[PDB]
Amino acid sequence: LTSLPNRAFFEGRLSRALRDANEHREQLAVLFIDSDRFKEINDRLGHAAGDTVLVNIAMRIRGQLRESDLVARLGGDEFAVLLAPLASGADALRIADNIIASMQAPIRLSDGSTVSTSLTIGIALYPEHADTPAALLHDADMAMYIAKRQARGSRRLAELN
Repeated sequence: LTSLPNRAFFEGRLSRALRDANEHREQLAVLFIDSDRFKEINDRLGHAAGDTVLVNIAMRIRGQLRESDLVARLGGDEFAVLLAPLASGADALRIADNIIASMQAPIRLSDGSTVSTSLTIGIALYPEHADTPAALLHDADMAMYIAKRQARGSRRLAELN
Protein backbone atom coordinates (compact mmCIF):
# COMPACT_ATOMS: atom_id res chain seq x y z
CA LEU A 1 0.00 0.00 0.00
CA THR A 2 1.24 3.49 -0.90
CA SER A 3 -0.81 5.03 1.92
CA LEU A 4 -2.29 7.48 -0.59
CA PRO A 5 -6.02 8.24 -0.78
CA ASN A 6 -7.94 6.03 -3.21
CA ARG A 7 -10.15 6.80 -6.21
CA ALA A 8 -13.37 7.14 -4.20
CA PHE A 9 -11.80 9.72 -1.90
CA PHE A 10 -10.40 11.60 -4.90
CA GLU A 11 -13.80 11.84 -6.59
CA GLY A 12 -15.21 13.41 -3.42
CA ARG A 13 -12.58 16.13 -3.10
CA LEU A 14 -13.19 16.86 -6.78
CA SER A 15 -16.93 17.45 -6.45
CA ARG A 16 -16.46 19.89 -3.57
CA ALA A 17 -13.42 21.54 -5.15
CA LEU A 18 -15.47 21.99 -8.32
CA ARG A 19 -18.22 23.72 -6.34
CA ASP A 20 -15.80 25.99 -4.48
CA ALA A 21 -14.32 26.90 -7.87
CA ASN A 22 -17.69 27.69 -9.45
CA GLU A 23 -19.09 29.51 -6.42
CA HIS A 24 -16.06 31.79 -6.19
CA ARG A 25 -14.49 32.62 -9.53
CA GLU A 26 -11.57 30.19 -9.62
CA GLN A 27 -10.00 27.43 -11.72
CA LEU A 28 -9.10 23.83 -10.92
CA ALA A 29 -7.22 21.13 -12.81
CA VAL A 30 -7.14 17.34 -12.85
CA LEU A 31 -3.86 15.67 -13.82
CA PHE A 32 -3.53 12.00 -14.73
CA ILE A 33 -0.12 10.39 -14.35
CA ASP A 34 0.84 7.08 -15.94
CA SER A 35 4.24 5.59 -15.13
CA ASP A 36 6.02 4.89 -18.42
CA ARG A 37 6.69 1.29 -19.46
CA PHE A 38 5.35 -0.16 -16.21
CA LYS A 39 4.53 -3.63 -17.55
CA GLU A 40 8.02 -4.29 -18.93
CA ILE A 41 9.48 -3.39 -15.54
CA ASN A 42 7.24 -5.95 -13.83
CA ASP A 43 8.06 -8.74 -16.28
CA ARG A 44 11.81 -8.09 -16.14
CA LEU A 45 12.10 -7.21 -12.45
CA GLY A 46 8.88 -8.60 -10.98
CA HIS A 47 5.95 -7.02 -9.16
CA ALA A 48 7.95 -6.54 -5.99
CA ALA A 49 10.16 -4.06 -7.85
CA GLY A 50 7.12 -2.47 -9.49
CA ASP A 51 5.77 -1.60 -6.06
CA THR A 52 9.04 -0.06 -4.88
CA VAL A 53 8.79 2.10 -8.00
CA LEU A 54 5.18 3.11 -7.36
CA VAL A 55 6.01 4.06 -3.78
CA ASN A 56 8.96 6.16 -4.95
CA ILE A 57 6.80 7.75 -7.64
CA ALA A 58 4.16 8.57 -5.02
CA MET A 59 6.71 10.51 -2.97
CA ARG A 60 8.14 12.26 -6.03
CA ILE A 61 4.64 13.43 -6.95
CA ARG A 62 3.67 14.57 -3.45
CA GLY A 63 7.01 16.32 -2.94
CA GLN A 64 6.09 18.57 -5.84
CA LEU A 65 2.63 19.65 -4.70
CA ARG A 66 1.17 22.41 -2.54
CA GLU A 67 -0.40 21.28 0.74
CA SER A 68 -3.66 22.31 -0.93
CA ASP A 69 -3.19 19.84 -3.79
CA LEU A 70 -4.25 16.19 -3.64
CA VAL A 71 -2.56 12.97 -4.74
CA ALA A 72 -4.38 9.64 -5.00
CA ARG A 73 -3.80 6.31 -6.73
CA LEU A 74 -6.46 5.46 -9.31
CA GLY A 75 -5.00 1.96 -9.28
CA GLY A 76 -2.08 -0.10 -10.55
CA ASP A 77 0.36 2.25 -12.25
CA GLU A 78 -1.86 5.33 -12.52
CA PHE A 79 -2.18 8.31 -10.18
CA ALA A 80 -4.66 11.19 -10.04
CA VAL A 81 -3.74 14.69 -8.85
CA LEU A 82 -6.00 17.59 -7.87
CA LEU A 83 -4.80 21.14 -8.47
CA ALA A 84 -7.18 23.48 -6.65
CA PRO A 85 -7.46 26.28 -6.60
CA LEU A 86 -5.64 27.14 -9.84
CA ALA A 87 -5.08 30.71 -10.99
CA SER A 88 -4.50 29.60 -14.58
CA GLY A 89 -3.74 26.67 -16.88
CA ALA A 90 -0.11 27.77 -17.07
CA ASP A 91 0.37 26.78 -13.43
CA ALA A 92 -1.11 23.34 -14.10
CA LEU A 93 1.40 22.86 -16.92
CA ARG A 94 4.13 24.23 -14.66
CA ILE A 95 3.44 21.66 -11.94
CA ALA A 96 3.30 18.88 -14.53
CA ASP A 97 6.67 19.96 -15.91
CA ASN A 98 8.06 19.73 -12.38
CA ILE A 99 6.57 16.28 -11.79
CA ILE A 100 8.10 14.94 -15.01
CA ALA A 101 11.42 16.59 -14.15
CA SER A 102 11.55 14.86 -10.76
CA MET A 103 11.45 11.47 -12.50
CA GLN A 104 14.58 12.29 -14.49
CA ALA A 105 16.59 11.01 -11.52
CA PRO A 106 17.00 7.20 -11.44
CA ILE A 107 15.12 5.13 -8.84
CA ARG A 108 17.34 3.11 -6.50
CA LEU A 109 15.85 -0.33 -5.84
CA SER A 110 16.20 -2.33 -2.62
CA ASP A 111 19.17 -4.32 -3.95
CA GLY A 112 21.19 -1.44 -5.40
CA SER A 113 19.74 -1.80 -8.89
CA THR A 114 18.62 1.41 -10.58
CA VAL A 115 15.46 1.97 -12.62
CA SER A 116 14.83 5.00 -14.82
CA THR A 117 11.21 5.71 -15.75
CA SER A 118 9.12 8.53 -17.21
CA LEU A 119 5.74 9.99 -16.29
CA THR A 120 2.99 10.57 -18.85
CA ILE A 121 0.48 13.19 -17.73
CA GLY A 122 -2.93 14.18 -19.11
CA ILE A 123 -4.17 17.57 -17.94
CA ALA A 124 -7.87 18.46 -17.81
CA LEU A 125 -8.98 21.97 -16.86
CA TYR A 126 -12.05 23.59 -15.35
CA PRO A 127 -14.07 25.09 -16.62
CA GLU A 128 -12.39 25.17 -20.04
CA HIS A 129 -12.56 21.46 -20.86
CA ALA A 130 -15.26 20.07 -18.60
CA ASP A 131 -17.84 21.42 -16.16
CA THR A 132 -18.28 18.27 -14.06
CA PRO A 133 -16.14 15.67 -12.21
CA ALA A 134 -16.93 12.75 -14.52
CA ALA A 135 -16.09 14.56 -17.77
CA LEU A 136 -13.09 16.31 -16.24
CA LEU A 137 -11.75 12.89 -15.25
CA HIS A 138 -12.56 11.37 -18.64
CA ASP A 139 -10.82 14.26 -20.34
CA ALA A 140 -7.69 13.88 -18.23
CA ASP A 141 -7.88 10.16 -19.00
CA MET A 142 -8.09 10.55 -22.78
CA ALA A 143 -5.47 13.30 -22.90
CA MET A 144 -3.25 10.94 -20.90
CA TYR A 145 -3.83 8.20 -23.47
CA ILE A 146 -2.95 10.31 -26.51
CA ALA A 147 0.22 11.47 -24.74
CA LYS A 148 1.24 7.86 -24.13
CA ARG A 149 0.46 7.46 -27.82
CA GLN A 150 2.20 10.57 -29.19
CA ALA A 151 5.13 10.49 -26.77
CA ARG A 152 5.93 9.14 -23.32
CA GLY A 153 7.39 11.10 -20.42
CA SER A 154 5.32 14.00 -21.69
CA ARG A 155 2.35 16.04 -20.48
CA ARG A 156 -0.71 16.72 -22.61
CA LEU A 157 -3.64 19.13 -22.33
CA ALA A 158 -6.97 17.66 -23.37
CA GLU A 159 -8.86 19.00 -26.36
CA LEU A 160 -11.93 17.65 -28.14
CA ASN A 161 -11.37 13.95 -28.87
